[PDB]
Amino acid sequence: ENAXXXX
Amino acid sequence: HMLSDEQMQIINSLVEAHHKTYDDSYSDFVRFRPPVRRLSMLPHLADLVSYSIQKVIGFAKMIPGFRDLTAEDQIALLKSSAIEIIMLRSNQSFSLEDMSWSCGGPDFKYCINDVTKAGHTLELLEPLVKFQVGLKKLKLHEEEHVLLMAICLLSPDRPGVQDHVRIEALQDRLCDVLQAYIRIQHPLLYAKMIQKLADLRSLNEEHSKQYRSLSFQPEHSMQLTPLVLEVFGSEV
Ligand SMILES: C=C1/C(=C\C=C2/CCC[C@]3(C)[C@@H]([C@H](C)CCCC(C)(C)O)CC[C@@H]23)C[C@@H](O)C[C@@H]1O
Repeated sequence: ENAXXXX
Repeated sequence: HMLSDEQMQIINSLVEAHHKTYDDSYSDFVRFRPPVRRLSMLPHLADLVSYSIQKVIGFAKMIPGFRDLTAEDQIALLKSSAIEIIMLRSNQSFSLEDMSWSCGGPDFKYCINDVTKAGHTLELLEPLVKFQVGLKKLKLHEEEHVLLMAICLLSPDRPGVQDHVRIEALQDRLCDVLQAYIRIQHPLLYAKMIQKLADLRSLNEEHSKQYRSLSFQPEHSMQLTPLVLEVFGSEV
């Protein structure tokens, strides 16, 4: 999954 | 004895940042997993803290200069200070009359007993409540409250920080704003506020200690959120 990308 | 236009705009930016990221109605709390009273309060408080971490991220992004830092520096600052900013920002819901955090209704009123049902002991909750009392007695203006949060977040002495000089220069400018604000508005408070930052370090330590015992039990770590696991985790 696309998790620090909430920078 | 006068606040500069840039210093005034820094305060305006921070107050506006806090208003955009702190909802006094607490109407979003109904979307958390419900509180119930083996660690019955962990799901609700995990959602509460996870929700608050995302608010702290939005607040940090609106701090003047924070966006100019590298992505790695922004993440390192937030990871290390998130629990402290949450403890600071929670003073707005803390009440000396109740000695608890009141967030609109009895379902969302959190006392020490509630947090023990989330895996934490009095070794953390007692100093945390004593901290909330001492901070509440300072009667900080909203300007001082948000400046203290920005100063806490822009601390240069945090694990994983690369550009220590640039971050300290940003924090130093925030401290000069706070000192100039206090001199104008309060004809000792600054030393009291700086002391609270040292208190937050001790609370950060004890929470990290107790979070490790919590997160090392698979039955409990799986009740946390992805954001909580990443921010409070030891991953570098
Ligand atoms: C969130 C905020 C609020 C209360 C903060 C509290 C009350 C309950 C217990 C808390 C959440 C402490 C707990 C020790 C944190 C434990 C989290 C975990 C279980 C993952 O280890 C830290 C702050 C305390 C409400 C509102 O002020 C927003 C603020 O933003």
